[PDB]
This record gives sequence, C-alpha cells and structure tokens, in this order.
Amino acid sequence: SVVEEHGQLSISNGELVNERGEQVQLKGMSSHGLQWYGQFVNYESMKWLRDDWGINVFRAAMYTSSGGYIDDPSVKEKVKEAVEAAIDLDIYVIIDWHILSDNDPNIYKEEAKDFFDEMSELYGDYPNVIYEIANEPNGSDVTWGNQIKPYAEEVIPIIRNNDPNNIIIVGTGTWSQDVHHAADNQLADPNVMYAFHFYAGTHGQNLRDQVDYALDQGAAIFVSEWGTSAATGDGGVFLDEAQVWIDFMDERNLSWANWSLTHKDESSAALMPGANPTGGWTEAELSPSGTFVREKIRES
Ligand SMILES: O=[N+]([O-])c1ccc(O[C@@H]2O[C@H](CO)[C@@H](O[C@@H]3O[C@H](CO)[C@@H](O)[C@H](O)[C@H]3O)[C@H](O)[C@H]2F)c([N+](=O)[O-])c1
Repeated sequence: SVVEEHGQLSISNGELVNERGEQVQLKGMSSHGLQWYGQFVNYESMKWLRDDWGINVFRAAMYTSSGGYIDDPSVKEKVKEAVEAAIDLDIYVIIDWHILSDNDPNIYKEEAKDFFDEMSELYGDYPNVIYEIANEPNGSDVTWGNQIKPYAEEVIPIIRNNDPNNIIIVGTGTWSQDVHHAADNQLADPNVMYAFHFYAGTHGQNLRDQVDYALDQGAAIFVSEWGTSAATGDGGVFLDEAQVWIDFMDERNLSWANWSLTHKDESSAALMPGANPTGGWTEAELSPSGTFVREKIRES
C-alpha cells in the first residue's frame, strides 16, 4: 500500500514529500533498454521485486536511439505495460525518455513532446507517475543553460497541460552529473527534481560534495540511475564505494533506482543468465550486484 499510504508526491523545501508533507524516500530498480530486455518488465517480475526486494518504485528505461523509440515506437507500449503494473501493484513508476547517444535532448524534442503529451494524457490522473524527460544529456556542447533548460521549458508545459503537479525529473549535463550548474539556474516548476547519476567504480567523494552543493541551493535531487559497476555498466563490482553512496543517500533522503534489471553479462546487471523473466529468483540467480541491491532495499 505504498501509493495508497503516501499518495501524491511533491517537492517541499527541496525535499521529496508525501501528501501529508512527510519526507519520503523511494528505492527501486531500473529496467535496462526496453528494446533489448523488455521481457523482464511485466506485472509478475515487478510484483516479485515489490514483495521480495521491497521496491517502491520501478523505472522504465525507454531508449530513444540505439534501436529504441525513434527507430521502433512499439516500445512505448512496454512503458504503458510497466505503468499499468505499477498502478496495479500500488508502487511508483518513472517514465524515462532515455537519451544517451542522441546526446542533446533537443535532437528528438518534437517526438518527446508528442510522447509526453500521450503519456500525461493517459496517466496524468494517477499519483504513481514520475516523468523523466531526458535521461543523460552529455557532451561539451550540451549545457544546462543553452540546451537542457530550454528543452525542459518546452516539454514541461506539454506535461503540465495534462498533469499539473506529478514529479518531473530533468537530466543534467555530463551524463547527469552536473547538478551544480542546474542548481544555480533552477527551473520554475515547483515539482521538478534534477537527476544525479553515479557509478561506484568512480571514486565519489567530490561528486558527493557536488550533490551537497546542489541540495544547499534548494534543488531537489533524484538519483534516477546508479550502478555498482564502472561507468560503462561493466568492469567489476565496487561494493565498498556503493555502500558509501547508499549511506550518503540515506543521510540526504535521496530517492534512487539501480541500473539494471537484466541478465546481460555485465557487472551492473542484477540477474544471472537463468533468471526467470517473471521473477521468483533464487540466491544463485542474482548477480553479486543484484544480491547487494536486494539487501539494501530489504534493509530499508
Ligand atoms: O562517463 N560517464 O559518467 C557515463 C555515465 C553514464 C553512462 O550511461 C548510462 O549508464 C549506463 C552505464 O554506462 C548506461 O547503460 C549502458 O548503456 C550501454 C549503451 O547503451 C549498454 O551497452 C550497456 O549494456 C548499459 O549498461 C545507461 O544507458 C546510461 F544511462 C555513460 N555511457 O554510456 O557512456 C557514461
């Protein structure tokens, strides 16, 4: 009864709060690309995550390029499937317009406006939905002030015409690490959060201090993607540094989604090769990363 209990989420003094104004922290999993590992996104696997891991949020990672939505728009129906399951399971859900190689969110802004118009029209009267309008803006030529903020200022109005106050997570520069620039030039909408993403393979002490700087400007931060691996999503599992970030996020009441729910042979993948796509995973079907993430959510 997560959604029944906390209901409408909003931002108050830079903090995510429930409909009674109490601080709330969401912890869950992100899918991998829906064009590749969509079979792991379904009511049964999400229910298993809710019941056995304790998740209270699920992130649907709809890549735009890399064979995603722009090339084959059918993947938007898998996002709808995930939203409907979240509604049925009474958990929160993030709709992620998962830009990456298409590094400037303006490249597909017309399609983004059409997609968010459709999703907000369909689901704008449910409290479960969180819109993430540009996963990871990246590149030296893509800045908050010149590219990202103006993009958000075109897409947010589209959403707001159908859904006036569900949370919107807006990506930041340098693969959603540059929360410092965003916090110094914040968007006007009162229910916006800025995305901050990390990988435990990178020594993170300055990045933690940067998140703190942003929080100190009154900006709300959602860690909508993080991994136990290196920044490529592979290269080793770094559980000591991941624990430091877990403790940091708890102290700052930061919500998060781990990357990712797939059996792909890479360190950040939570599942091993024989894991059933509909859940019920034994200890051996979880990777070293999945075992750790499951423990962190169960402990919460
Ligand atoms: O340098 N960084 O800080 C940084 C941070 C984040 C990041 O990218 C992000 O974080 C992971 C790990 O890099 C990416 O997932 C990886 O996407 C690859 C390309 O689709 C897949 O082949 C790989 O299986 C998958 O795990 C997510 O799409 C992307 F949001 C990347 N990146 O993709 O290069 C770089």
